[PDB]
Amino acid sequence: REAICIHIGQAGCQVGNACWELFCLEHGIQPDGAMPSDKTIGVEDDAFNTFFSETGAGKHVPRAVFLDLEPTVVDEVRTGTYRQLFHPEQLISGKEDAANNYARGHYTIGKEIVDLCLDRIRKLADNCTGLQGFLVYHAVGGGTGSGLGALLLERLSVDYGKKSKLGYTVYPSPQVSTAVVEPYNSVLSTHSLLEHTDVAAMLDNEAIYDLTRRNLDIERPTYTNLNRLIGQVVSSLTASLRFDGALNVDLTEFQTNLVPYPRIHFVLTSYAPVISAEKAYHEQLSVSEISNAVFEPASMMTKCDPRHGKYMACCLMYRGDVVPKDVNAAVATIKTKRTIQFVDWSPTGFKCGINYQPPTVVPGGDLAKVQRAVCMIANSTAIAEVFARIDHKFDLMYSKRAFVHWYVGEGMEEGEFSEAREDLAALEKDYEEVGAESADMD
Amino acid sequence: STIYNAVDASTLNDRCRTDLLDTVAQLGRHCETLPKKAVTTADAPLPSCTFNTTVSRSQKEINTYFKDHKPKFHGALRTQDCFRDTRDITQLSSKEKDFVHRYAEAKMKKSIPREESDDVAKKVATEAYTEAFRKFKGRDPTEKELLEVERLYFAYADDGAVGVVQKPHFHGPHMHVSICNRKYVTCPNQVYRASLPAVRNARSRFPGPIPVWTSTKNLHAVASNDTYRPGVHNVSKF
Amino acid sequence: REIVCVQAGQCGNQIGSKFWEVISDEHGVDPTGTYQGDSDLQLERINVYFDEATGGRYVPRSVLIDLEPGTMDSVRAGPYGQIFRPDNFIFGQSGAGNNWAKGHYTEGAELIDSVLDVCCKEAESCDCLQGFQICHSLGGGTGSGMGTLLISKLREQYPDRIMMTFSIIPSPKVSDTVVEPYNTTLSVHQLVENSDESMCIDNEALYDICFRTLKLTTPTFGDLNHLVSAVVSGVTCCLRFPGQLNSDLRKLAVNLVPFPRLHFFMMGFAPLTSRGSQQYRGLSVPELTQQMFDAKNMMQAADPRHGRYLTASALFRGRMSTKEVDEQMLNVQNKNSSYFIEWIPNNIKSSVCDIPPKGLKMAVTFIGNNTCIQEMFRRVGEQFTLMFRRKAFLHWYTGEGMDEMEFTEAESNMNDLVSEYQQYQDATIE
Amino acid sequence: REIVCVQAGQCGNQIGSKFWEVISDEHGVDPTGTYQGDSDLQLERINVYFDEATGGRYVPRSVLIDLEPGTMDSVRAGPYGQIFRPDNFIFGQSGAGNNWAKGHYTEGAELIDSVLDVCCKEAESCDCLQGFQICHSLGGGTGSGMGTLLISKLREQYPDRIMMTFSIIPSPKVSDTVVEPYNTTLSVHQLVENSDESMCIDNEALYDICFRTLKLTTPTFGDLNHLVSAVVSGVTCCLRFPGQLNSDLRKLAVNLVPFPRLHFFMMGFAPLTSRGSQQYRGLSVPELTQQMFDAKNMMQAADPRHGRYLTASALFRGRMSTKEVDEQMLNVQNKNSSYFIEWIPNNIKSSVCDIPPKGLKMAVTFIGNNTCIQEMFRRVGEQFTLMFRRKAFLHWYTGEGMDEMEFTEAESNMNDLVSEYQQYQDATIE
Amino acid sequence: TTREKKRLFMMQRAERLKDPKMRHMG
Amino acid sequence: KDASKRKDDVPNRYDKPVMGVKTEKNYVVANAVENVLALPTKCIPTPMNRAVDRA
Amino acid sequence: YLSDEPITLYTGNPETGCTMTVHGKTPVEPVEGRSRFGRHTYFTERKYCL
Ligand SMILES: Nc1nc2c(ncn2[C@@H]2O[C@H](COP(=O)(O)OP(=O)(O)OP(=O)(O)O)[C@@H](O)[C@H]2O)c(=O)[nH]1
Ligand SMILES: Nc1nc2c(ncn2[C@@H]2O[C@H](COP(=O)(O)OP(=O)(O)O)[C@@H](O)[C@H]2O)c(=O)[nH]1
Ligand SMILES: Nc1nc2c(ncn2[C@@H]2O[C@H](COP(=O)(O)OP(=O)(O)O)[C@@H](O)[C@H]2O)c(=O)[nH]1
Ligand SMILES: [Mg+2]
Repeated sequence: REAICIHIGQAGCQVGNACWELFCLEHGIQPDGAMPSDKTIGVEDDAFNTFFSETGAGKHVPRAVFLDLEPTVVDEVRTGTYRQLFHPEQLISGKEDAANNYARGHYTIGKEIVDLCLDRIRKLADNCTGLQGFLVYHAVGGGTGSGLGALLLERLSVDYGKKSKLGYTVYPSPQVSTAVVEPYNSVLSTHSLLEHTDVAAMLDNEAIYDLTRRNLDIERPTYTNLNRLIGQVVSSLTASLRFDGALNVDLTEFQTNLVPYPRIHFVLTSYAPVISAEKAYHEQLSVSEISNAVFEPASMMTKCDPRHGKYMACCLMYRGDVVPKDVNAAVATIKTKRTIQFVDWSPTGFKCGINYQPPTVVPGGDLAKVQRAVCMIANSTAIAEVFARIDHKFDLMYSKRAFVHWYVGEGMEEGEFSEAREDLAALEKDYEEVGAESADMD
Repeated sequence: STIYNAVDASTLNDRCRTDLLDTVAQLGRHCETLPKKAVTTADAPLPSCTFNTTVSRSQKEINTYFKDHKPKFHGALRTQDCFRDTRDITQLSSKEKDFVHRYAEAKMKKSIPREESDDVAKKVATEAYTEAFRKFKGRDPTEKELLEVERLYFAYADDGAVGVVQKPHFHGPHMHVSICNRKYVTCPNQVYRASLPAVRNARSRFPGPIPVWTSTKNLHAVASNDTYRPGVHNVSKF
Repeated sequence: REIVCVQAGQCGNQIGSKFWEVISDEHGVDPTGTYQGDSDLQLERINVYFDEATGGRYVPRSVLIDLEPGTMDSVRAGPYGQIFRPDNFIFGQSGAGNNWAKGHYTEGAELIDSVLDVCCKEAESCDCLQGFQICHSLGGGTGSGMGTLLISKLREQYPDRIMMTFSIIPSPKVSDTVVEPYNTTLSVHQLVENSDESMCIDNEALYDICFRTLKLTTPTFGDLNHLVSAVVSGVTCCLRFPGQLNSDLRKLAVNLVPFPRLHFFMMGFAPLTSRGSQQYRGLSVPELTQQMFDAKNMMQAADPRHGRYLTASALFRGRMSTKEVDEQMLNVQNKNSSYFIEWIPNNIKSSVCDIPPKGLKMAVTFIGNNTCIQEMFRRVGEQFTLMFRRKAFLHWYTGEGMDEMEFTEAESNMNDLVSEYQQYQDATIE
Repeated sequence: REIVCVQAGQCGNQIGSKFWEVISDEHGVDPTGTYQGDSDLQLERINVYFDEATGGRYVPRSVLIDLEPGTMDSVRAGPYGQIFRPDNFIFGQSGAGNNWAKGHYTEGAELIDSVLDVCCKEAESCDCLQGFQICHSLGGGTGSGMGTLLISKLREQYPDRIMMTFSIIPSPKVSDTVVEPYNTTLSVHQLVENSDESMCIDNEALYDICFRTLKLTTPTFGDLNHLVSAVVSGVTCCLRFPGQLNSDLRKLAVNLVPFPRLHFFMMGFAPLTSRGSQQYRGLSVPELTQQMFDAKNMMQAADPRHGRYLTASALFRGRMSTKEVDEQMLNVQNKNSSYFIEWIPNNIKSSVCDIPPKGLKMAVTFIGNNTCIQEMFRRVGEQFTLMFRRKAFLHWYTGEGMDEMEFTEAESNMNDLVSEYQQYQDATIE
Repeated sequence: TTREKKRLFMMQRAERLKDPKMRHMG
Repeated sequence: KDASKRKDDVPNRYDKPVMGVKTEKNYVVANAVENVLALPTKCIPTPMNRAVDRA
Repeated sequence: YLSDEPITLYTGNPETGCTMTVHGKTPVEPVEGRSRFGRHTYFTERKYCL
């Protein structure tokens, strides 16, 4: 009935600020952690409990840790507006960064910080009674996010065992780039994400920039817009735990319906009524129209085209004014289309959810206010195409050992490059093989 | 005070005293005969600092009988069967063996001959089935139609005829409902031997909302849902 | 002659809530539990579904079971929820996960002893116990696994009574969950061995009933569960009111089931008509007879025109002549001879009951045993074979612990049920 | 027919305080000692628990013993504490230290003569003396050592009376002290020789009663002591009020004990139900009998389902028909016949008393002699064997003066008790 | 008087612990 | 270095389980023969033996 | 626009009072500014009990 969020490095903390801003404003907790309640025992709710616990003085505090190796971003959180919301132990900061080296984070520096993080997570897990997973936010392009995220997921996987770990990951975009060494860190990261995650959602900033230019009317977007979109997606997926509805969906139902084989756990995400205020005047927003919207590749938050692959499973979350009969009519119309294709071994391709709470509006936000929305997470073979562009960049750099001396000097064997590159080749072949129609006797 | 002193100081006559003392002695002997658990003994290689002491601690110290009667009643109802005696519950049933053979045949994509057994029950059942088939249809049954013997449960009637139990009953206690309700430990519709099923302990969990159960290794250790479920494996006959 | 109800899973608990609303209305029981009826005929059989608690109150003989308490707080919050005994709500902590093996093996065995204890508590209080009635879906997780587990335990403990199930089966057209074929196949395997009589309902058929016949603008799951609660409360009406030709669940089973595996039935309820049309047609026995056999009014996707009737039963409620019932059933039997299996000389049983549901002049409920039910199971088997050949989601079930041989058992048992129906369809006198 | 009660140690003194509250309420005695009751039926047996001092007042025939006075100051501070005779409180100046040998041999022998002097003064004042009743814990220090010492001395001095004990023994799950197995083993060794009838209670079973049956939000030791005080005051009800079929402690012993070592019994009391639920189910003799045999309502961790009943007794309080009692007890004997030892043709005694406990129209208390008690002793013996093999804490006991041979004797005697129960627990087809 | 103070302390404790939230984290 | 293997490898497209198992039988004749051989049963109490018939 | 509650089928019409009765609802806190669709679990989970 609760979930714990782990935020790592710069992207993960900045996305955390938008997430906790939204969850506070949606539940109604004030910035100092107070919330009035009812004075008579028995007339009270619980929806906050998924994300907040209350102190004996009536302050609310959230089930999150913020992990960074550089101080600046956590000190920014400490001096901002939400200073009193977080417990100070939860905001953990080291002395110096991992300098874009996965090896520095994993072997040298994250090894010092990891035990404090594990002690905080243990202290959180002891104050729970129905924990049903971990949410992790990180980028695989930078050094501390890759190295410490991998090390921490390995340790969590040993200590907690069967408990689920769901990752939201900012992967390196296919032509927008921020640092030279991104391919090495992303390749080395993906091996750990392969072994130690139950579902992984992939994001690219280039897609969210395209989405904010095309659908919203923003000439000069910045990271706060992208982070607000991510926060809305996470709020949509966790709303099924927190509010009344016709068809609830527990986090184990996602894994049961979405994952066909235990390695085939990388999923695409999209969100439907991303629309400006001017458009709201001229657009109807029926169930079938937003369902048709979620299938356009212009709606996706990862730069991949699903027409180059086959769908295995789709999970559609409706929140707001929807009637099950309209969902059924929409899904039957989608099923009729010939540009939408499912693997022939998956005839019953869809999972539905219906929740009564409509999406919340944030004071500075850019999305319009709408009475209904739908959010989809889906598993498709097209993702194999996403890995190939990173692997080509790895081969280009590695042919001349362009930067390897940093990694070897900071403690890593050269062999780890070849192992990881072979593992990504095998993952690509797995997604090719699972997606092949039918079979033959010879 | 011992029993001997109380008996000797009582007001009973001599014969009653002798009878009471003999009863106590016989009970003691029968208790001695019983299976038991061996009395514990300290280990031999036990380390030091167990026989040692300390100055302060040293200053603190001050330094046959039960005859068996099984009455029999004339004309009592029959409560046993040969077919029931041959079968056992821990092994695979005949229908399960038939499915295993069919599964092997389907996997190997060819017919596999079945093993031949010299059990008299199988021969009796096959003879009865052939007679019934010949009465219903003029033909004799083929080899394919004789496979029906494995799928059915057979039993004797009271007069010696061979039949088939359509709807078997549970081998544990169950209900037959009529003008009055009754419990039958054994009934002729049962296929296997009568037995009392094991049950789970009612007080296995902690008295509270916390997830703590009793351990499966001993009677005092505790366990939780970490990497295994302790609540499903607490079933025991006694 | 007392019935014990079991309500399992979300669908079962919701249908049960509507059923106990309908029953409380028919006997004039206030939602506080106080009797407020207006004829002795209501009071004289109240024992059949209610037990009497002290100073006035009546309590309904039902057990509610679910794996997540979300539903239970919703039913307790409903308008009649207070009537239910608090000790009768049984719930777990973690969900079924839409997985049959989880629902059957891990949380099933954890809860099952407390449900059996409650069912025994309810059964042993009756002076004479009639059959059990169970509502659940076959496509779900706790519904399928714990429903079939409980059915097996009750069938072990009460083999001479009647076992009745109402069951929802996944549409081929509008599924809510991907792993429906596995749960359905394993549950039908359990039911065909355990049950005495089983009724099957497709949500697609209830939608087609609502849209075409009732012309509802915005139907909800409450309407579908109201139709089901109507038939459920109708089948027992002759048990609990006087009539010119009494009937009973055991008498229905004896007339409907020729051989013990052939116990799957179709359902219908006749007086359905939209508020605009109601001014145009008075109730009469010909109108009920024409609607009862109209495939528009039948609650399964399979249609009678592809099969043959082995047997059928009609229970009439209201003050009406027996001659019209007999002559209608004779005329339909003589005029329609191709739709009736020819080696049985008369396929229809009739029954007549004096007391209609409040505010209706007459009603009939129809139960039909037709071989076209084989088409639904074959269709489910097709979707299963598509998924199973590729091991599409099997690791979840195997991780719970199932051997793959269980899946082959369930396929073989369903295939044998389809074969037995097909063989009896094409049988001949010679 | 007068009973003398003895309460020893903190647990014993607390349970005694709650017992004397319940008894003073039933006979209408004000905390000043003045009679304020409202029927003559109360007066005619007041002698059973109270002695009369001059000018109206009554004082209760009880001895209070403890090794440190903290509890005595707490009971004197309690709501009924004033009623107790000042000369009846006997206490030392230093604690038992949770050590059996300390409680039994060194500080025990210093005080025991003054306790025996008070007990003899109280016994010789009765016109006819019925058995003694003793409350203590077996896991403690002064409770175990001085309770068993006093039991041995009183059994020497009054061998023709009855000796009855209620005793609490440490849970394997919810313990307060590390050296519990030694004290428990030595106390059970003393009891099986000394006692005539012994009742055993697990605090874990009372917690499960409170949490599952009573749904208490914040239970306290006062509630646990009320459940115990309820059963203890119920067993004596037929001694002190009229009824259709009188019963007595000696009559219970004669019907319950087949052989003199098999004298350890389970207890239950039937009408337990939470204030919210009570509106949904009226009390009746079938309901009380069904709860009465339900293991949920039994005050030990061992479950009856793993053993068989040799004998049982039910004492009914209230105005009721004898036919329902007789036919219900017959029905329970017939329905669960596998759990009853077959070489006794009828295992149950019934008794009926007109006057119920205050605020209930009717109640029943259950006493059961079941072989499943062997599981409790086996568990304690296991923990002892783990500790004893390694000499884990023995120097404390040896420094007080105990021979290790005492430990081996006590272990052997308990093992023989377990064997005797084990032979009768299992069937023997031969 | 000692008895009055002990009774008063026990009564106030019972008043405090009646609320489960205050018993848990007051 | 972590070298754990948590997830099993995906199956080949040619690897198929044993499936489509069907038993062959004439249900009409089998049901008739089973009905012929069936033994009668009763749910009424068995007649009780008198106390005099003891040996 | 940041504070008004959207008009739904499940909230009913505010200016006419009509409200359809559907499954899946729970008791409602009467405090100002709180959503009526927040989960209620007091009946099945007595919080802070022991
Ligand atoms: N969408 C989004 N992307 C971000 C954000 N912040 C950084 N990124 C992207 O993530 C990558 C950089 O990763 P960082 O988080 O800066 O790396 P790090 O965790 O700080 O690792 P170190 O540099 O060693 O401390 C680049 O591709 C950035 O574009 C953010 O707030 N939102
Ligand atoms: N007719 C009807 N169907 C329902 C209802 N609730 C759920 N369902 C259907 O049952 C299936 C979901 O099964 P569910 O009851 O949630 O399974 P569970 O999780 O094991 O309880 C879906 O096909 C739903 O459409 C209801 O109230 N009425
Ligand atoms: N039921 C109940 N148990 C008690 C009470 N007081 C102590 N206990 C239990 O008895 C054991 C302690 O034994 P104790 O009475 O202190 O032994 P003593 O020091 O010899 O009197 C522990 O398991 C306590 O939980 C009480 O008032 N009621
Ligand atoms: Mg950085």
